[PDB]
Amino acid sequence: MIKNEIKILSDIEHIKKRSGMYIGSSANEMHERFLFGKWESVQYVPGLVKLIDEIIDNSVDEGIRTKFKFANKINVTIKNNQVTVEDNGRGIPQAMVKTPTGEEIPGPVAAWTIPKAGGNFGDDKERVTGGMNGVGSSLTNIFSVMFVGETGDGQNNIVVRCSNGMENKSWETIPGKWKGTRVTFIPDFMSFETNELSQVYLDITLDRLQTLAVVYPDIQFTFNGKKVQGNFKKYARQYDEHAIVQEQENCSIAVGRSPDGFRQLTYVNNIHTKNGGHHIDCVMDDICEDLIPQIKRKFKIDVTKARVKECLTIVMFVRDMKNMRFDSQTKERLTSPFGEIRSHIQLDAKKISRAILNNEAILMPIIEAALAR
Amino acid sequence: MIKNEIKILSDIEHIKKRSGMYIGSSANEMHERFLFGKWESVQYVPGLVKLIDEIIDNSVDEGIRTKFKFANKINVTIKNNQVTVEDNGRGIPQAMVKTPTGEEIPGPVAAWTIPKAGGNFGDDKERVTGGMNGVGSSLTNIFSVMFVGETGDGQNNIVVRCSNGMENKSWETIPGKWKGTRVTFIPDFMSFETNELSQVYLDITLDRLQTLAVVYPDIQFTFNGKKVQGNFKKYARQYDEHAIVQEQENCSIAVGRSPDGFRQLTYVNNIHTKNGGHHIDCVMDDICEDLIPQIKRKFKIDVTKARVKECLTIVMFVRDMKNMRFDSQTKERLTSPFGEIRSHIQLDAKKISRAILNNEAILMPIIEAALAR
Ligand SMILES: Nc1ncnc2c1ncn2[C@@H]1O[C@H](COP(=O)(O)OP(=O)(O)NP(=O)(O)O)[C@@H](O)[C@H]1O
Ligand SMILES: Nc1ncnc2c1ncn2[C@@H]1O[C@H](COP(=O)(O)OP(=O)(O)NP(=O)(O)O)[C@@H](O)[C@H]1O
Ligand SMILES: [Mg+2]
Repeated sequence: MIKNEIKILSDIEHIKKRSGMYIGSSANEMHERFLFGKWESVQYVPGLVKLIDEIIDNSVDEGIRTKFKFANKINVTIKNNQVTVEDNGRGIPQAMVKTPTGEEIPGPVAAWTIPKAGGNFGDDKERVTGGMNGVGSSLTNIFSVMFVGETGDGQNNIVVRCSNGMENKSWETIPGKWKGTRVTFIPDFMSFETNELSQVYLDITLDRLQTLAVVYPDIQFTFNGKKVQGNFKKYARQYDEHAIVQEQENCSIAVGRSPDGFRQLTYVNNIHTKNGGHHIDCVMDDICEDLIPQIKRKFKIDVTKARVKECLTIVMFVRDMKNMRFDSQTKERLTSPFGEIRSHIQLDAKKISRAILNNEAILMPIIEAALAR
Repeated sequence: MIKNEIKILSDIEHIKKRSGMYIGSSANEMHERFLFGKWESVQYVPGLVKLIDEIIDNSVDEGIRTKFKFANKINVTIKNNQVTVEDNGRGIPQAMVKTPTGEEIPGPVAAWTIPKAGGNFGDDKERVTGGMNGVGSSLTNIFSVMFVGETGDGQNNIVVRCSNGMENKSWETIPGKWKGTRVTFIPDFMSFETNELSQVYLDITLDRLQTLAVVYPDIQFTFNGKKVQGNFKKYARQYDEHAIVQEQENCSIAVGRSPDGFRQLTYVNNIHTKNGGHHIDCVMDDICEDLIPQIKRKFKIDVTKARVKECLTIVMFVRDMKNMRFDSQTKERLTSPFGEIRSHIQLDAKKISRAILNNEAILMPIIEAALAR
């Protein structure tokens, strides 16, 4: 008989025992991510990419919450299964904060050593950064053999050092004049199903850095000491040379061709909702409510919404969004209410619909495939 | 400027603030789901469905942990925005449990009021239960205006009463002789994007109860006092009359026809991974690696794996699967390693490939579509 004994778990212990809920999958798997604009087959562990992207997203959040004035040179380096992110933001405040137990724990150490502790817990309606869960940076270390974070406020330098899988930790304060953040850690391969950060992880990281540079032209991302140039037109042409691009103040969409199924790549603020959500669905619905009547008047053939939808590879970017509620800790599916997404996103469906109706490189393959079948 | 102040939250407060990662979505969205064998478009909040499925999963988990000797009558009732799940299982042990803070609290109250507490935290390679996180019933009690958990081990009735949305809790013990469990909660709609437990949610719960009675024939689930009859043959024929059925000791498969894209409904133990996972991908690979040479030799045509796959509707049921993990708390993607699932599942793909080849009612549409293009 199975021993049903009700146990009690601590936060660190629960996270280590139940990492699947907090970093997504933890075993190497196959996917079809858009690597550098190519729908190629990729094999990787979502946990490691998620942990790296946690710190990268923290740097991007520091950039965006300061209106890109501070934290605009995010030097991300990944060499020999070691991650090392640098940014020139305001950094962790040195102001004292109080734990529920009453113990006095400073800012950086509380942020980088305990979960459910972050600066994104304020008013949600005005939250613009990509962080909401207050867990995670916590996570690398929490999933790391060594994790040293060096913050500087221009007057003090705070070094938070953790080792033995976050079990050992210590924070120290030194006089200094640095202003920024330098988070460098080494992953723990005992948890994940891997032993080394191969070239594929660096390629995925470079792809997200390129996408973030395209999304945010102000921030100058750097990878392994090499600058990253952010231009949307080249990024969209990397998908298909005949892509149709429409930019707005908060929406930035591009339409390509999907010959072997359905494809997409969407970003909300600085979060890669790679499992879609409601924004892509709402945008595509609005586009189709204009295509279907127009294609009816033009080619006089009845086509369903899904038939047209399955032949487009939409790459779409959203900026300055608020209330980005997700459904997974990995934040892979934007589940914000459709009304809020429609209110914030001001994309003109008629413009893109007319643009792709006027082009023979996209509509004609759809028409030919429908007529042949 | 964005006011950046580090805040620290406990388990309950963080769950209330960040419910997205713990009950999936919280805004009523539209999917295309299998309701009563029909690929019907449905509109609902996944949060409430996950909330009910948590208690139902705990009941089924107790049942299987007793090897169906106990908790074999899971009477589930949903009336007037209220859920009442009763079973005749062993019940929660009265044994005292010591929290990390040192406080002494009973087992039922520890399970039903504070999260990260469960009896499923055994050796992760020996979990035969559909629960792994120790947060489920505590989660459903957090989002409940009222919640009464009445348990009995045959010697004493333990009643845990929670009210005003997790803020009020009170446990009591009375001499008694009842042996079983009864979880009755009324969900709180102030957080969810809904107002009442309308008929769609009852339909979804009844469909899941039918599915559970099909995969688990010993448990006599009764919905609103109405017995649910479980027969896999009729359940499969509900989808498609010409469906091909193959039953094994731990795996049950039913293959049909899909005219409007790809559809699937798969179950591992008692969890509806409605976004697929790694087991169904293994099934597809094993089926295609034998079907493709056969169709190539028969009809002298070349068809890709995706083209054949997308024209099928497969219903798959898996039981007694050990060491299963999920990328989300909602458990909608089984992220166990491919090798472990392949070792556990003893599917014979050659048999189903031969059966589908010998049928001219499902393969012929695929071949006709291939010849059309
Ligand atoms: N480069 C940086 N500059 C300034 N502050 C930083 C930087 N990196 C991290 N932080 C702070 O460190 C904390 C990190 O918490 P973290 O574990 O990443 O959860 P989070 O910030 O809420 N994001 P997420 O978990 O993705 O929702 C945040 O409160 C940030 O304020
Ligand atoms: N109705 C019940 N019958 C039998 N055992 C129960 C019941 N409710 C709770 N338990 C036990 O008490 C714990 C608390 O329930 P719950 O909060 O759902 O934890 P859990 O089962 O680990 N949840 P999850 O991992 O999300 O499926 C469970 O792990 C069981 O050990
Ligand atoms: Mg983030």
